[PDB]
Amino acid sequence: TCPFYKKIPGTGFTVDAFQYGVVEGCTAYFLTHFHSDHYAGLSKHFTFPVYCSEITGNLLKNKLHVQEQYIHPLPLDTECIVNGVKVVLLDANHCPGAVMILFYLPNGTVILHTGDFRADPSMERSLLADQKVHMLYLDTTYCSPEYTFPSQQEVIRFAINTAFEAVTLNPHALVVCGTYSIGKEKVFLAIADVLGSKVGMSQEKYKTLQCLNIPEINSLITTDMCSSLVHLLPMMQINFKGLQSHLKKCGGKYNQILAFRPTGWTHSNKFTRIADVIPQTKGNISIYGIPYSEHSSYLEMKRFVQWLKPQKIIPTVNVGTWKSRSTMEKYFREWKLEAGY
Ligand code: NI
Repeated sequence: TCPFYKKIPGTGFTVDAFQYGVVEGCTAYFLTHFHSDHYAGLSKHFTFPVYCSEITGNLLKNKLHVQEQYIHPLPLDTECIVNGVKVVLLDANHCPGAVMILFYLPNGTVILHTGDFRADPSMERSLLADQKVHMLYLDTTYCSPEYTFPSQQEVIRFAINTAFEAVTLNPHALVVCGTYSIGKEKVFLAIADVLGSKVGMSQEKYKTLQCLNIPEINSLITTDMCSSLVHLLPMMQINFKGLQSHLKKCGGKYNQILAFRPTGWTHSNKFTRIADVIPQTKGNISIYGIPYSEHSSYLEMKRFVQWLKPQKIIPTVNVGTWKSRSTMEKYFREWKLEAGY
């Protein structure tokens, strides 16, 4: 049955609640982004109204074959009316098409659901600045002070310089990047751009990327692997065995692989700076784990909530254990006492 933290009080609305069958009293189903833990349950047989971004609507239509008449895409940063309630969709700084949703309840309560997000000071200048929020449904993925990670910009600088160096030293090296969902496209696109190559990938992945409105994408991606020296493979194939096999398939065009695994966090963060990151190497294969996150660090999360000053916080992640929930509630009290709301 549907958890309480997916239900918006005083409305007929749910958020990211497609795996519970017909939810009692739900008149409109919102989808924050196209990740499987959130969309699980949608298909061509869904016949309730789904409200989402344009990009998410493209992916529903083309990848899951949801019928167009049930997809209701909304423009960002625009006041819209849904079943009698004003809503706004804001950029979540997550994966392409990912949104936060502001709901303006008829009784005067204002609710922000972040979906999945990476908090940023840029958010302090959207339509959030203009009114008070009473309740915050918060992505608490990394809600503990051990979770520090560098900016996206520093991580991409490290990747570009590493790949450019390796291929300049050996023009017969192949670069491989792992993927399992949309998100983190900057990793493989920035590398291809510095090498003057397109990114080669499966037809299924190319189709997924064509749904995303990324400008000049026909310019950076391709299904012709033979013309490309940056290849995208499933994340599960980013290991020594999987990569030895791929290299066999390239028919002696290449004699070395440098591969990247963009992870969220890994405990090498508590000790090591990005500058200090080293690969695992075996033979002519090296694998770098890089801490490219599309969720808030602890400090970014803290800053956002201390700026927003909500009256109540409802966590949406790590809610399944009493020790996690207690930990989070303790941090929320600290933040409130330190900031004075
Ligand atoms: Ni997500």
